[PDB]
Amino acid sequence: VDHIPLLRSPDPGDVFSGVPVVDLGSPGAARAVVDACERYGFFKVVNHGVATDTMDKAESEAVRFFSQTQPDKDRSGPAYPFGYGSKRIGFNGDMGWLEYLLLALDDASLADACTVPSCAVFRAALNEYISGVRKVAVRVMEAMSEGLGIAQADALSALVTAEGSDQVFRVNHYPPCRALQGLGCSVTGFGEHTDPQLVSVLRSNGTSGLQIALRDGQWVSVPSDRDSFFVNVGDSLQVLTNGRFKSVKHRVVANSLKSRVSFIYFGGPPLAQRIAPLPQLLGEGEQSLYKEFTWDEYKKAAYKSRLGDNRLAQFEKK
Amino acid sequence: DHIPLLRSPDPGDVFSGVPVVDLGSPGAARAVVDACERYGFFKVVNHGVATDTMDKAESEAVRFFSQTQPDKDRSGPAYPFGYGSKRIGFNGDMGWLEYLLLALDDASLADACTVPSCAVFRAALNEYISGVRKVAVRVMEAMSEGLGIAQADALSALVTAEGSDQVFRVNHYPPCRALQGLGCSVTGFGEHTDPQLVSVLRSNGTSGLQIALRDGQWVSVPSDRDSFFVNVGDSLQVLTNGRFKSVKHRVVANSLKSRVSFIYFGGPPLAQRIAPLPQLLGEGEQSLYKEFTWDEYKKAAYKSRLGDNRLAQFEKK
Amino acid sequence: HIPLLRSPDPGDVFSGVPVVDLGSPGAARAVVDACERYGFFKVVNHGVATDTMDKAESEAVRFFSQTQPDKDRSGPAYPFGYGSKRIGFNGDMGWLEYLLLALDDASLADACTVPSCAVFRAALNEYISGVRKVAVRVMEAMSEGLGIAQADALSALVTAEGSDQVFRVNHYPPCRALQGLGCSVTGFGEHTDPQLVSVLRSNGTSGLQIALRDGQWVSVPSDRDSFFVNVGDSLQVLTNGRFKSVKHRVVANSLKSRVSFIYFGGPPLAQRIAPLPQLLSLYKEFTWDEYKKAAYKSRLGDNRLAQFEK
Amino acid sequence: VDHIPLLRSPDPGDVFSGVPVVDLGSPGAARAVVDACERYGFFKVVNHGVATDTMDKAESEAVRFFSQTQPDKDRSGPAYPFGYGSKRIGFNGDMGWLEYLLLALDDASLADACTVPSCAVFRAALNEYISGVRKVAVRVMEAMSEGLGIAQADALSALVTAEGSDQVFRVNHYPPCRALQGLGCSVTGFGEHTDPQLVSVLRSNGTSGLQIALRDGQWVSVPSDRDSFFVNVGDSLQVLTNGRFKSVKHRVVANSLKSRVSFIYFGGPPLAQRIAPLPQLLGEGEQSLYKEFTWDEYKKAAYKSRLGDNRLAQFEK
Ligand SMILES: C=C1C[C@]23C[C@H]1CC[C@H]2[C@@]12CC[C@H](O)[C@@](C)(C(=O)O1)[C@H]2[C@@H]3C(=O)O
Ligand SMILES: C=C1C[C@]23C[C@H]1CC[C@H]2[C@@]12CC[C@H](O)[C@@](C)(C(=O)O1)[C@H]2[C@@H]3C(=O)O
Ligand SMILES: C=C1C[C@]23C[C@H]1CC[C@H]2[C@@]12CC[C@H](O)[C@@](C)(C(=O)O1)[C@H]2[C@@H]3C(=O)O
Ligand SMILES: C=C1C[C@]23C[C@H]1CC[C@H]2[C@@]12CC[C@H](O)[C@@](C)(C(=O)O1)[C@H]2[C@@H]3C(=O)O
Ligand SMILES: C=C1C[C@]23C[C@H]1CC[C@H]2[C@@]12CC[C@H](O)[C@@](C)(C(=O)O1)[C@H]2[C@@H]3C(=O)O
Ligand SMILES: C=C1C[C@]23C[C@H]1CC[C@H]2[C@@]12CC[C@H](O)[C@@](C)(C(=O)O1)[C@H]2[C@@H]3C(=O)O
Ligand SMILES: O=C(O)CCC(=O)C(=O)O
Ligand SMILES: O=C(O)CCC(=O)C(=O)O
Ligand SMILES: O=C(O)CCC(=O)C(=O)O
Ligand SMILES: O=C(O)CCC(=O)C(=O)O
Repeated sequence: VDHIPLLRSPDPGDVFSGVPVVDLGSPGAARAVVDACERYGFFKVVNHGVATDTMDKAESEAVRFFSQTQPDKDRSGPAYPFGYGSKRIGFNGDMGWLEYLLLALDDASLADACTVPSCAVFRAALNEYISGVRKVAVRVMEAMSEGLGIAQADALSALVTAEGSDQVFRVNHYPPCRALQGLGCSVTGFGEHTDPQLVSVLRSNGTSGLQIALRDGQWVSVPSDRDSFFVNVGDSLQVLTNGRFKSVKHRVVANSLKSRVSFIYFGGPPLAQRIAPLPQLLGEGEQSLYKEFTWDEYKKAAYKSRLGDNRLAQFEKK
Repeated sequence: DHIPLLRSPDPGDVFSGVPVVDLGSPGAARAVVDACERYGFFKVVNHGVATDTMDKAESEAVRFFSQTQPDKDRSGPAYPFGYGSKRIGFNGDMGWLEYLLLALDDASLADACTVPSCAVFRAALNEYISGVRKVAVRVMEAMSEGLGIAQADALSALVTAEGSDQVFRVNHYPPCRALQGLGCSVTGFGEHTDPQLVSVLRSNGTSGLQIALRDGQWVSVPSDRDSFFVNVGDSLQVLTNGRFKSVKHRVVANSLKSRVSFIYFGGPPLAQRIAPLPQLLGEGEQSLYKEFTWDEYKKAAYKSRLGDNRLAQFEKK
Repeated sequence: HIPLLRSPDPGDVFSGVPVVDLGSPGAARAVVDACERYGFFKVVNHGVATDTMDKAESEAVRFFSQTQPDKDRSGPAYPFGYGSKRIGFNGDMGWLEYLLLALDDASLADACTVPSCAVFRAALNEYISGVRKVAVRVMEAMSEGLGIAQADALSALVTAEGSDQVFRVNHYPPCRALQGLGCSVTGFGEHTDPQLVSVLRSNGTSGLQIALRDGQWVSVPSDRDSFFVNVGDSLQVLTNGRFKSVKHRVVANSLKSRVSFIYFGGPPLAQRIAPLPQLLSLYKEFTWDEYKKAAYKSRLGDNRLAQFEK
Repeated sequence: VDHIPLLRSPDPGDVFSGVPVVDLGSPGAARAVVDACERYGFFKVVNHGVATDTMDKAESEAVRFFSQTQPDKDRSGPAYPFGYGSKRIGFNGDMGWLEYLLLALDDASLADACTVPSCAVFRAALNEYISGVRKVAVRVMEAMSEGLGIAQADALSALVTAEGSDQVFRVNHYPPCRALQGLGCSVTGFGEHTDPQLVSVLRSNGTSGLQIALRDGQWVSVPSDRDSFFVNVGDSLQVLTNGRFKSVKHRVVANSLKSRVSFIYFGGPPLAQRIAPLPQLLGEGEQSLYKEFTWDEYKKAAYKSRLGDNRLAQFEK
């Protein structure tokens, strides 16, 4: 369904030093979160308390899995409802220079229904990491509701701690494209998009590749940092804040010399959840910018769409 | 990769013992229980769905499938809903078919299921759907009656509950001109049992449907565009601790005429625990099955190949 | 895709292929009768030793036994070499793999570097020498049977220097998908051969079929000890339509492996091709180079002889 | 291979400014030709006596043919032994971003057996151009011999004017690649190779694309010049000069914005011709670097190879 798109190779003039940095354990974190979410939809989290040991072991097990042979990996595929995938992203023809694991959580662990990966050592290293990253996600969302003045402390966080939360966990591997070294153009690792749910929390190895789109349309590279997290505002959080936090549009450009390995936690609510601006955030007679929908509805619409589509616009008011 | 071939079926394979259930008769409950215990399959006559409703749904489907392939492909692919061609599920199964896979709310097309977009086709489907869903409820009440369950809705409540996972599928098996008169036929839909509770099929007059009898022989079901054919699915085999056996069935494409099929699949809500109804568990009787939710069964189903024995991994030692 | 075919039913085995005993009087009359009535005949008592056929076969069996990666090194098949499934240039396909090889006189051309194995090349070359002698004797028998005093009137076209002779080794492996289904896969789709004659030998496996004049398709029983000879289009023209070229095809055997050797006797490229003077034209003037290049612009099943008819 | 390789988009620093230029109507031509053939294997030819008019009409008629629809073009397909081709180059998987005509020549014009193209106007325009460029090839080969100090003035030119010489004529079309505008990388129009014959003579429209490898391996861009010819030493001329003239390795980098149309005459000898150093160029005792072979052998070994292969190596001692 067409090939992987090419992109102009990123400059070093494209690097972005202004990514906001949030010390979760700290005073003024709640305000730094709000500010970053308002102007970028994206920020780095440090001193998050997830051990570098568990991050390193999750990565090592992932690298081991992806180093298997293509037929051995294909036994865990395809990626839907869960499992291993190669190049194809979603259902509608998108492709990237990547391979990945798309996995399902129950609360703070892999779901037992999600039988990939089968190797107990990989599964156990993933589960320790997932526990850690899920607590960071909850803390980020409490810092959100706090910096937004929400008395209810779990106003956001409770949507992913609820029973039957739709929480997704994805391991991406962008191998090197050696065919393109020095040629001025680079292959898309993961085409541009916004994430559909509340928040995503990413951790990578040290290889570059992640880019975000600024408000003025410009694409900038985010320097990688294997010991910190990067947090995305997703479309659903754009709606719960009535447009105050805009979803960050982001993509991955594959490196032509080093493998890039990423772990991403996606916080989504239960399927039945009605997604609308939090009553607490609407002023007197303020109108929602959005039609009413449920998460199940948004998610299904999402899977009928292309990666780069503006999925929110179909649910915006006219 | 490629669509399997099969021995063309000849009149020697026709099966005359398909149980008949007269849905308006008070003997339906006993016929249904008997058929579910012997074949997992039965025809349903005198069902109250008008032939004009069936005709107009079929006519609108045929028109959709007559569209060019680029035009159909715009309603594709088939997941989470929509149009599909040849590929069945996610794991390489293929058949000489195209189809629509549609989602329901209660007894109509779900608003979120945007396919088909054409309001005439949608209206005809919604009329047919309303009728067949009523047939399925009646069938399931007859089953519970014939099983001796006090609660009349012991089964039917599972597809009428809020958040029911009910699927509606339109299958088109077109002619295969190339195989005309060659002694072999292309697979229309590979062999499988259905995962949920009950399936209710109606087709146009074309042959193709086959079922496997308990001894494994494949026999052809005579088509009847005016009746329904009901399948026991894996989840109902579990609710009856093995009493009702899921029917294995397939479609062999006809090399001469289109076969157009409508199928309603009755599933429960995703969170339903699937286990032997406690009413059907004698004294000390042990369930043959591990406990599981419909969500779990369905997720494991989509990880499997069409012909896999999906129940096997949920059976006890 | 590879076209499927109705499986051949024993009903259509043809027992009446003419038999030409090459060491018997009246070989000449039998040869000519079969070239007129069928375009096709069996050749027995031909002098090629059983031993030289079996060694050609087993070395070819050995070659096809290699891995697909190793066989692909000798491919694809043009201007010579190994091919798989694709026949010609215009999308024809069959369930087969093969070697198409070029001959210098009665041997594999040194320029034809496939196959590389010396053992295999030896067996082929000894086989090729035998069958080419059989081809010459067969063409000499046709001139005798036509009342032509020059007994090399046909033979000379393939003994000339620069004669264009091709040799192919076909392998039709089993098709397990189809066993006992009543439909068989095409091993090699219907065609007439463009040259003067072709001389075929196979192992015992069924699969060769010819079209009778009608033309119903009938199965020819295999016979590993004998050759089967086709009239090709060029020989139809050299006889102004008296021998019509046989239309033939191969239907792969779903259980069995069929291995074939075919020599194709063509003239030199410069050869002007017309009814032999001794036998007098329905055909336009053309050279073998012309017919060959036009043949390669066509599909297997095309009537290549029409665009050269009046 | 199945992908068309990409290459760095050529910058202005890659522009070769010193392509050798040969005034064909000049007495110094012969010295300039030998120097260029030894040092670059490539030179430009000006003041060549082919009318701008002749070139324009062949070009417009080729543009007309290529603007035909794909189904209509494909009926002159495929390209072997003669005809139309798209993307695929030769037999062994090479691909470029182009379509083309591969045509056979007889004497000074299109061979009648090469039925493509059908349109007598195209054919007529092509034959006028072909007559012009073949005479340029003959004059070039005459200047080569004069400059080697060979007495017999047709010692090279006679191999292509001879009866049954294997001359080939190719019309290449490199359409734009809009998908890559501004991305810094370009798509391969025609992969690197040397030509197997004696000489090749090329003329294009004004769109860039042609690049050659210098002796030190650097790839440089050749400025396009729609009114001049560019001449390549081929592998066979390397053998007839005993290694003195080295065949130029070259390629085309498709322009992403504009269409590039090319004609190329390939001067080869008759198939039976023994290819070896010209007697005159071996001083007593001097050893030929090459096994003995015939054009037919070299040409067939060439078609068994891949485009970038060093075809000359297997025929070295
Ligand atoms: C075409 C796609 C691919 C989607 C769904 C749809 C649009 C949005 C994409 C993502 C983007 C974010 C998450 O990785 C994901 C798992 C998610 O939730 O949305 C993606 C999902 C997928 O890759 O399968
Ligand atoms: C068992 C399931 C669950 C499916 C459908 C079927 C197989 C594929 C699954 C997904 C996976 C991707 C999307 O979330 C989804 C909405 C989709 O489109 O496909 C899923 C859908 C569901 O969870 O309801
Ligand atoms: C390989 C497949 C194809 C499945 C899923 C999985 C196993 C069972 C199949 C069916 C069988 C019955 C229904 O048609 C269906 C919609 C259903 O519910 O189960 C099918 C579903 C699909 O086509 O998407
Ligand atoms: C479509 C094809 C395939 C041709 C060329 C063209 C038409 C005639 C075919 C044969 C038919 C007979 C010989 O096998 C053959 C080697 C031959 O000489 O002619 C074939 C050749 C080829 O396979 O390369
Ligand atoms: C080096 C050669 C020799 C070719 C062209 C090119 C590659 C393919 C060869 C053939 C092979 C098949 C036909 O005989 C032919 C006439 C044809 O069409 O292709 C051949 C042609 C030739 O011998 O003149
Ligand atoms: C891979 C290829 C493509 C070849 C044959 C083989 C090796 C050399 C190539 C050229 C290169 C020069 C001419 O364009 C050509 C027509 C020629 O004479 O040789 C090419 C030929 C072809 O395209 O058919
Ligand atoms: O893998 C990465 O580094 C980011 C990819 C991404 O944004 C996603 O998978 O939604
Ligand atoms: O389409 C038909 O006729 C029956 C196919 C079937 O049984 C199914 O899709 O589950
Ligand atoms: O004997 C065989 O199987 C091949 C006969 C044939 O049809 C051919 O390839 O020309
Ligand atoms: O087509 C061009 O412009 C040059 C390509 C070339 O040299 C060739 O096709 O051999």
